[PDB]
Amino acid sequence: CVRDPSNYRDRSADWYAFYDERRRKEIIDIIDEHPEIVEEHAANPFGYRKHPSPYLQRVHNYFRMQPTFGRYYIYSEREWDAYRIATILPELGDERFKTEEEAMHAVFLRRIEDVRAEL
Amino acid sequence: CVRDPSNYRDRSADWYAFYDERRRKEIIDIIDEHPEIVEEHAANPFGYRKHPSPYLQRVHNYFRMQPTFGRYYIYSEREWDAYRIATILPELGDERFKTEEEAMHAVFLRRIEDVRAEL
Amino acid sequence: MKDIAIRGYCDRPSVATGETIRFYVSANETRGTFDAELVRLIHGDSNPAGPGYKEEAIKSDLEGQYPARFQRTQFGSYVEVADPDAGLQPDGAFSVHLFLWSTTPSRGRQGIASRWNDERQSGWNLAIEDGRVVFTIGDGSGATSSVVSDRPLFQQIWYSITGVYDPEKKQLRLYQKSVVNRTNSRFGLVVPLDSDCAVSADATVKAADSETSLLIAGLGEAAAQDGRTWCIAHYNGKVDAPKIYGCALGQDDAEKLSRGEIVRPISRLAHWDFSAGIGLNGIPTDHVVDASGYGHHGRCMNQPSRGSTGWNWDGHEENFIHCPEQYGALWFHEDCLDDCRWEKDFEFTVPEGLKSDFYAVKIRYEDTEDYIPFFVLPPRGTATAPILVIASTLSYLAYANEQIMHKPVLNENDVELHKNLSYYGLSTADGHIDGRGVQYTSWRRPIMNLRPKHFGSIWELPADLHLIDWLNHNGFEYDVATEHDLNDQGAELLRRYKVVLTGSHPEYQTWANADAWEDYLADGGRGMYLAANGMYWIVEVHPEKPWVMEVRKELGVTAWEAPPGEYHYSTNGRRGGRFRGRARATQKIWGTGMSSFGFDHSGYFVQMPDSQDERVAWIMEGIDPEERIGDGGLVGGGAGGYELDRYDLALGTPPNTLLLASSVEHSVVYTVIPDDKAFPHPGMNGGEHPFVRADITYFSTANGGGMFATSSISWLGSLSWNDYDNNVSKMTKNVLNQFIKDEPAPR
Amino acid sequence: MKDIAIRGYCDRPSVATGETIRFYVSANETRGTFDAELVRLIHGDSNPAGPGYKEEAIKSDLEGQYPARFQRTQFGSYVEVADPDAGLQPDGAFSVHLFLWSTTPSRGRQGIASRWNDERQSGWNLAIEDGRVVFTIGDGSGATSSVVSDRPLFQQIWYSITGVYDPEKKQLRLYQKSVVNRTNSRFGLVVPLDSDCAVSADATVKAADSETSLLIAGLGEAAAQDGRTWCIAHYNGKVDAPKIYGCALGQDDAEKLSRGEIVRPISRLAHWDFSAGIGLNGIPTDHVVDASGYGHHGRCMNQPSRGSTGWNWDGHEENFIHCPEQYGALWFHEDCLDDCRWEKDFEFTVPEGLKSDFYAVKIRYEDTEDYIPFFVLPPRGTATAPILVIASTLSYLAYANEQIMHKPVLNENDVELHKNLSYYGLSTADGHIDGRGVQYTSWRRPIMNLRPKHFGSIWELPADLHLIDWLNHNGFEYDVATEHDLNDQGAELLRRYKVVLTGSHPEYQTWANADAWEDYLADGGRGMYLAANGMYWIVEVHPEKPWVMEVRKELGVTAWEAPPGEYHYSTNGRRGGRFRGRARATQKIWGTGMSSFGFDHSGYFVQMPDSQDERVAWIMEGIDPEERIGDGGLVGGGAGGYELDRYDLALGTPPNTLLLASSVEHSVVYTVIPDDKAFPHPGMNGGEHPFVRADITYFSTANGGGMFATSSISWLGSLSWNDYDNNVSKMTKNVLNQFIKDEPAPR
Amino acid sequence: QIWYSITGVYDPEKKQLRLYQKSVVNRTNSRFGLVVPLDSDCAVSADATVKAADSETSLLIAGLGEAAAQDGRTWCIAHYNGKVDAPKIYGCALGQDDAEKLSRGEIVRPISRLAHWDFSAGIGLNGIPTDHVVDASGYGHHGRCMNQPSRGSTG
Repeated sequence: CVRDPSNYRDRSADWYAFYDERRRKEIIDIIDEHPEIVEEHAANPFGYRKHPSPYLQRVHNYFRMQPTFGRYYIYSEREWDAYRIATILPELGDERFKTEEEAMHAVFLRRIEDVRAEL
Repeated sequence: CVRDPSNYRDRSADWYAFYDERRRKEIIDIIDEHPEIVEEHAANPFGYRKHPSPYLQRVHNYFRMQPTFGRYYIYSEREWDAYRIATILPELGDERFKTEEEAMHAVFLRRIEDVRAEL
Repeated sequence: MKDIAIRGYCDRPSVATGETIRFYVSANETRGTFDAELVRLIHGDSNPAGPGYKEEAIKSDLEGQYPARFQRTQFGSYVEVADPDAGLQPDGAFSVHLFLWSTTPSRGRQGIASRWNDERQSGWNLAIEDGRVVFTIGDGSGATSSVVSDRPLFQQIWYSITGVYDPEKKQLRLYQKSVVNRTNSRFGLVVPLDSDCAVSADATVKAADSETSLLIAGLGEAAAQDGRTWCIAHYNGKVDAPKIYGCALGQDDAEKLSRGEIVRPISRLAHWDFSAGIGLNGIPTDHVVDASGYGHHGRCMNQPSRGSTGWNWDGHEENFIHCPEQYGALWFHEDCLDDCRWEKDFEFTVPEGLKSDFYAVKIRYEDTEDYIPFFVLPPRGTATAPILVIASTLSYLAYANEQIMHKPVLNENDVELHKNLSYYGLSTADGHIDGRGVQYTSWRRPIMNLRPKHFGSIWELPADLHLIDWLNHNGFEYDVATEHDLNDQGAELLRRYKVVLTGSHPEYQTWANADAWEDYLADGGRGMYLAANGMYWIVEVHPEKPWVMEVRKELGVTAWEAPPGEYHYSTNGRRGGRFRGRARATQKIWGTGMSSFGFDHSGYFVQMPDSQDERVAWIMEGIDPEERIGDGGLVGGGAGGYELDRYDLALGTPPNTLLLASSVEHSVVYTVIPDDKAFPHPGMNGGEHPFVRADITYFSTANGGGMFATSSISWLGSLSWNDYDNNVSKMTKNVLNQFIKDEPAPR
Repeated sequence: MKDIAIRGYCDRPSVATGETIRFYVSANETRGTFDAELVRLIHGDSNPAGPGYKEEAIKSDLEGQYPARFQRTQFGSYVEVADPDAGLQPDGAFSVHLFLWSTTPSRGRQGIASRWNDERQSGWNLAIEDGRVVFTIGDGSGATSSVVSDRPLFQQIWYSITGVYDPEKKQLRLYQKSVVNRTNSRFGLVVPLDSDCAVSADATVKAADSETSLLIAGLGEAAAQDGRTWCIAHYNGKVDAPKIYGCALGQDDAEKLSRGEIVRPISRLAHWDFSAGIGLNGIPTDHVVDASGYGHHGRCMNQPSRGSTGWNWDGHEENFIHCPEQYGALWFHEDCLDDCRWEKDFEFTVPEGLKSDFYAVKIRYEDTEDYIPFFVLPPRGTATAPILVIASTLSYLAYANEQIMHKPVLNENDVELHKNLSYYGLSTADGHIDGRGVQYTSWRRPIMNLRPKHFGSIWELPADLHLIDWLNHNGFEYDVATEHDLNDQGAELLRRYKVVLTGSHPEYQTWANADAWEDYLADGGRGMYLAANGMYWIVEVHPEKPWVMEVRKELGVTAWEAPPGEYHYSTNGRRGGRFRGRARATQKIWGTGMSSFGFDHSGYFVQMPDSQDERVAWIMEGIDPEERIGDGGLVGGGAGGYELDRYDLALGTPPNTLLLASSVEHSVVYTVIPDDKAFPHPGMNGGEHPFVRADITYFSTANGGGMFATSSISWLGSLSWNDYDNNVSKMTKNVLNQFIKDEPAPR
Repeated sequence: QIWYSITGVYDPEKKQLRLYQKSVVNRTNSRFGLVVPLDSDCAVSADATVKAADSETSLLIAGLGEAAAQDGRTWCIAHYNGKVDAPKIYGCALGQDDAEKLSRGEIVRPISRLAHWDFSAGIGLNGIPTDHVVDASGYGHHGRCMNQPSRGSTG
């Protein structure tokens, strides 16, 4: 019989761990075998009038759907004319960015460092 | 007064003509810059255990949704051991193929001939 | 090409012992004879990498020679009103009023309401020809008399059309008025729509007796021979409550009919109310009530769409059993078929000594060889084996005569579906020429994609012959039921068996079948789900016609979507979309449910950390724990492929369920189903999302029971790989040697 | 970082002349005062590439200093029963029964039903702590007496719970029983569920008077001051028909209650039927009826979900107005807010000479500037301009307090939504802690993403201030109405004006607004649809509380999906999902409707061959035929962006529609919306599928009027680019100078 | 025994009282029917010389208050005799067109209500066995039937 709700867990989390392991290996192999997408994202993070490469688009598809995607915001105030990187009260960073394209490329580099540090 | 149905046509067909124009130009440029996709598709047309290139998948996404996709069926009967390629009664072809991978690659070549032979 | 020259079907899918089946066969032309005998299907797939075709001919009373003949098929929907007395052919003045909603207004000549003869042009009709509404009378001498409208018809716009005949001034008259409101038509009230006319012409002849029935949505071909009238020119679109008066009308009375007011009730001759009979359980009938009290009752032929939106529909009620006065329309497609109405050629009564298995009838013409599959049950109330194999016949009717060339590898059976559409009918995954999906499908027609002979897409019944051949090659003794039988009986059918296997693609189930499965598993039952996409669409069998199925779809893994007011079924009033939207998802019963679909090739399974559990070492016994479960096979090239089911606790997987393996190496072509998307972002694909996977599960139920699910279509295509020496057959053999024992199922 | 120290809200969105708006302000702590002054808003976007922030001060009777004070906000759905005479505290034995469905049974301590004081432990309560059901009484001197269940609760399972107090044996009892069927719970009847107990403890104290109100889904904080009982321990999940008896029940009585039978109907003290008052107009009221005749009528606070699936819901009916005996539950989230109930600080009567425009009350605290937006109408029945601008306030309530960090650039008003959730509430685009999305939203709370200041998307009020700034930079004279005023007044509001402009994102409409737009354009009316996603979701304004909006979404462009039996609105018993599924698509009224969406940047418009037509030579008057339209702007750097509409005759685009331009260069991140997908397959993205486009259209209605549709959001954002000299501004100005003439709009 | 619609409007911005009156007879609800030539409609006005001050009493339907509320009890004196269907107070002055739309049962200006007692809120499948009169404006000004008026009467 079934009587206590703490004896039973979500057994799909084992597969989420497995999927995340193989997924991180694939993404760091994409980053290492193609070192031009980092400069491609530095030149234009929004893809304004130049849509991203398929490998850069695959890296963007990997980052934008994590449960750990919900870190690294770009904080501002109405009286700064600058951009700082919030990190999850949140705890801001230190280096300032005069445009938000520099802030987005900083967040992208910091996410590449985060996916390298977890392997 | 809107009184006669023949006075009015579906005016989105002009945009479909414009769209098919630009899309055919982009696909023939993608083929003429990366000619190895035909070698890859002759290697393994189903993508079995080797998933296709992003450009080859883009070519397949262009081919699998045109109104002209409804041509080119592969036809066979129970006592042939041969694969013939129909063309819309259907117009059966001449060349015989002993697997359907050869027939699919011939269909893919003939669709490249069709997209070149229009503009 | 090879020209298929013989066809056929059965009256009913399953036949027990002692009761009689009938076989209805037609040929291309009446000459010669055809041979016939009984076979027993063992394997169907003639893939050279596999076991190939297998059968076993049975001596019975069935065989012999029978004369071949051509049998004409009525094709298309209509309402037939029988009138032997010519009461609906008036002597003097008469009027005809109906509401009209045309979907193909320019597709040939279309008759709306006629008591007409077209051999000799006699009677009267109210037809659409050259895009205009034309009210013609005739007398049989060839000389007709027409009145033709000025304004043509728009597509899918409700009109009110009155045809008036007046001998006192020797004049025909025709009225026409658009009755659009905010909701019922193609476009709305913002248009400057001028489509109203009131024209007339002189009448030179008299409307004589046509010697036919009265038809709605059609003309009559010739005189009524043996009490049967052949409909020819089929209308396409809704018709809401037609009526005949016995006097000539005026423009003011046509104006008042165009507001739905019944003018002159005592002067009616007939008035068919298409919404008379709608109770709290739909309208499960074919009987069309004469609402004028004269007894001119109708009869729906070839299944038009009951329970459709009428002319006065505003979207305050979207359920027709609670607002029946806004739902009096029938759709009348030109290409429906619920029964071929053929004449019998030969019958067959199942003897006492005949094993329950898949059978067929091998018809042999001159140069053509055809099969008619039917099933044989055990005797009523008994069981001859512990293993029951349900043959998923509702999903056989789902993809019955599924046409791709009309809409990829093709045989000579698909070019016959293209070349003779009027003999074969359509599938529920098809679409009508109106642009609407097919709701009603039928068994009493030749289903050409059901025959066992002939990578990317293997048909339904050979995919069950996979499991049948696997059970025959091993030592397992089995019975066979159908989903129609499980609908008819319930869990009383299932409780006579120790374990119940499920077919290759059990996609369309009735509500009562799901209740029977939950009642069977709930008390000591055992079951295997060796498939995927397994309880997706709600389906109801028609109560009067048990060979006709119904499904009305919505946004899911669908070929089409139902129009806005028309989601509730006509055979019962209940909602019936997909099972997941009714809080009855597949995970609540079987453990897994639909997650992703694709169409190129298959993948293999990788063992999860619950494979090494000591509770379920009895499943993964003769399998090294570093292997790949199911790589290579006859469908796709792997076990987990082409449609996938996943474990999910939020949809209702039992909390004690184990997750034994999972499928990997799926292409980017495997998309995530529309049921799991909130905002579609890119990367909703296989290899880029955590929902594209299969999941092999197990959970125990009460009173010593269990359930084992493998969550893939191509699991059964891997059983006969490497000459029955692989991991798929060893796993299925472990669980099937466990479930038929007499100890309770393990926890 | 920056510490937001001052808040506030209006009691109503729009105010005509001669009537009073009240402003309800609060600060973090009670010290000092605050300034206030009225301004007129002109341009909101403080982007340095645009015009910059623009306001205008008004000498009114409002400015001065007012005392700052902190005001506590009640937060969470519950049901409060006023009991002054302490009738629901029996002097002897009593018993409590209720049905239970819990979403978060392990999130702290959660009170279910109670007449309890928490500062001093007095009264009785039925609660959830440690995942178990605990029934506790207390005397007031700190000493309690509890009885605790044995089996803990499962998540989202219907339980029947009977708390029993019995002084004659000095014994507390508690009977717990699970009442799952096939459809109402998280999992089905296939589980061997053992979640039943019957326990007992020792009542050592006597239950005293808590001097509070009886609460469902909550414990009372302290004693009742000014008749208000503060609620602390909120519950998360459905409660179905609670009842209090005046006698100690037995196990047989608990067994008969668990089947739905009312035992001892004269021994009841109170019985709250939550399904009492469900007619064919829904249940648009907060009055919880005492169904036993004692006058213990409750009152829903902070709007729990009326009309939710009960314990006895088999899915034979899904519309709750036709089966009210199976819809007696209320959801009770812990984080709802429909009114802050704050005490007034100051009010403002609108004087005579005050132009109808957008206004705001600028509150100046110590180092924090705050705004409170509201709208001023023309006087009732008067039209002081030939142009009307519809502020899309229903979509302002949709995206009100749209929390992202709780769910990418952030300002200081987003981290304060995250840090203080109890002061602000949630948005319909968000979801609750239970997993169900937020349905009800409200004006009477501080909406923090509505303040006008601060490359991606912009909040909805500065996106309309773009249009306000463009009208003020030219010489056009306009009025301002809101969608609440359109809802209240109908097409009588619209018939006073020549041309009516629509706001930047009018996504959520009511049905009455759609009827007003159709009746206005049908009879000589003119409009501009300067936006996209135009009429997608159906909103109904609550009839008792006109500040409360309701939406129950479904599949489509959503963020959350409604649970299976709960699609129908409670403010009116109607279906109300998206407009397109009610046969009222956006193309049928405004010519174009939703086709695609995405989030990176914008494109530009390429002209179609109907630009060179001479019927539309008045539109393209100063534009060379080789130019781009909107290539560069404030929103994405283009005019066609972020959400796109298209031309479609099948959905109801009027036939005489011309197609002026169309948008290109959309990335692969722009997906096709799920309404257009039959089978999802790869290539359903922007630049790879034809449906991803914007379409500038124009059709002419009857009696000299028409409609112009730009079909993109960023069209208004690209009006001030290159200092008002671009193709977008000249095209908008050409069409607007044509519409405000006295000649009929051309054909 | 003739159904009227009566609107009383106070306007300080013009220092003016106003009163509207309109008969709403249909075929069935009144003493006589639609065959009469009934002219009983008016729209008059006067001068507001004073200000409406606090009465320190309860609000009554069908009655006046006698003196100030002593021990929380207000003594009703001048009793009306006849039906009263759903009274409501707005917080703003109305016009003749808005009184015309109230006289068709359309609730005008829903956000500007102060109170709106719906005498038919509570009617289930077992009658209305209560004395509690629901404020249908959502402000909490709930009523209390005193000395048993006839519930469930024709509107």
